[PDB]
Amino acid sequence: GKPVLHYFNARGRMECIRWLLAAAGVEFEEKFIQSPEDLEKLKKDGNLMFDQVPMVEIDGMKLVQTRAILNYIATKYDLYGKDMKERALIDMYTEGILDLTEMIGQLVLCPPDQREAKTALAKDRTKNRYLPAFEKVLKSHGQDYLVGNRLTRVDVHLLELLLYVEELDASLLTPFPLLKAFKSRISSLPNVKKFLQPGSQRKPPLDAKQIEEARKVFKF
Amino acid sequence: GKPVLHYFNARGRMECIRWLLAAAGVEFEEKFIQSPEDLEKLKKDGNLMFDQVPMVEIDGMKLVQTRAILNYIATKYDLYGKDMKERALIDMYTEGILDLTEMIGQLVLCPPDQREAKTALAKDRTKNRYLPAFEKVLKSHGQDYLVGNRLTRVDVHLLELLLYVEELDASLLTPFPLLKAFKSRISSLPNVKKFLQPGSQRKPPLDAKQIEEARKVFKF
Ligand SMILES: N[C@@H](CCC(=O)N[C@@H](CS[C@H]1c2c(cc3ccc4cccc5ccc2c3c45)C(=O)C(=O)[C@@H]1O)C(=O)NCC(=O)O)C(=O)O
Ligand SMILES: N[C@@H](CCC(=O)N[C@@H](CS[C@H]1c2c(cc3ccc4cccc5ccc2c3c45)C(=O)C(=O)[C@@H]1O)C(=O)NCC(=O)O)C(=O)O
Repeated sequence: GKPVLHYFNARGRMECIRWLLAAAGVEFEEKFIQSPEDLEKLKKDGNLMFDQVPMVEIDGMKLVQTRAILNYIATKYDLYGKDMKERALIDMYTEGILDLTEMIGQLVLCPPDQREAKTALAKDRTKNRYLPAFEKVLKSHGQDYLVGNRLTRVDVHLLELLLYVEELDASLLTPFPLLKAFKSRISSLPNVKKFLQPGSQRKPPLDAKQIEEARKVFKF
Repeated sequence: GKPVLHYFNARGRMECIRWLLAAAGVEFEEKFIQSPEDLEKLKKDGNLMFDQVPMVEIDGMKLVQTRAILNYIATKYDLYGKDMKERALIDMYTEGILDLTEMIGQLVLCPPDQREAKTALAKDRTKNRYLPAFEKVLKSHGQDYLVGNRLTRVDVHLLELLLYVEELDASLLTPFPLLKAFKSRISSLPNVKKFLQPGSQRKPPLDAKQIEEARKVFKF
């Protein structure tokens, strides 16, 4: 009974879910939306509560909304900490990471005349707001993981973000030693290493031609 | 030990938290950000993990990120369902609600040559996507509450959204009978009725002048 992930063949909002399942060591299948018809069929068949994907078929549910899916999976595979206090830290950290991830992913979609400004802003937020915040969390307790001295969903989310930060501008990570060491450690975990290796279901960034052609194949 | 809510004197992202606390019957205090200096002092004194509000002081923590705060309060006051399956539904419904709430609140902040288009879109999403989805949930089980036949955080989030929908265009709710009956019932709950009464900490929509004022008073 493998979860089925319904999304376009791209990172988008589904990648964080792919990462979480991979880290949990859970095998999943994907049903790619390749044409407006595919998407229309999902809607008509009553499979999308709000007519949007990501949508994940898991445990008899056709679950939509990225956060709801992530929350369910983290709880199911014990990657959501042990109590509500720990969950408050995990949630607070996760939301910050999701905010930056969105800001960065949004760049390739910015009108040409606005993209240089949006990019400088994203880089500024990365080095002056977000990375310092997490470097600080690690420094605060000197432990290997962000929360509870054990692996949780947020360690996975942070690793993922660091990869995107490295893609944006690798020099952004230079001033953060604790984060650099964290990146190396999480990357070495068996399930993670497996997802980072070539041939996995991990998705690449989309280039200009691809983004442009997909915006036209659908309605973006 | 009343929780302390730090935000501007307006709805913003803090209103959903005010509503959740009020529905739980939990008294809270508010410390309004009235000047850039107020905000700067919060940041400098180490109160905001990502230099942003909402921020809520509760149980020895200074919690930021709207969803992290809501999740903690829901769990603390037993408004988060009874298990992970129920939480998946609560989470999926809540995310759809936050999505529409954002879309609607964002309108007063859209340029004079967009509000027009943005507003038609929002109204369309409301009547053709979101209201139908929830009308359908209620129809599916004929129960008084959205999930588990008992009050949860999402019944509160839905009531709040319905109020905003009614402010946008009262005719939007007309084609949805189950939602109209739901709105009346929830509004009759003692804690809810109390917050709906004049003089409560419930905040009003901000007008054009007020928006422009703050827009210049701060970096908005
Ligand atoms: N709050 C929800 C949000 C879910 C959501 O937004 N889903 C969208 C995905 S399209 C998503 C989107 C946009 C532009 C593009 C542009 C190029 C592109 C190339 C390859 C893959 C995608 C994938 C998504 C996507 C886009 C691409 C832009 O329009 C937006 O940013 C959209 O959010 C969708 O299903 N749209 C169908 C429709 O409404 O009928 C969640 O967290 O799950
Ligand atoms: N993901 C986080 C997001 C939290 C967040 O965004 N906080 C902002 C609130 S300002 C918020 C915002 C904007 C415009 C306006 C414009 C008019 C206005 C009038 C009266 C009250 C507010 C309150 C908020 C606000 C704005 C107003 C627009 O810029 C944006 O929409 C902003 O998100 C903040 O603290 N900014 C300080 C700064 O970065 O240093 C969460 O969910 O908690």
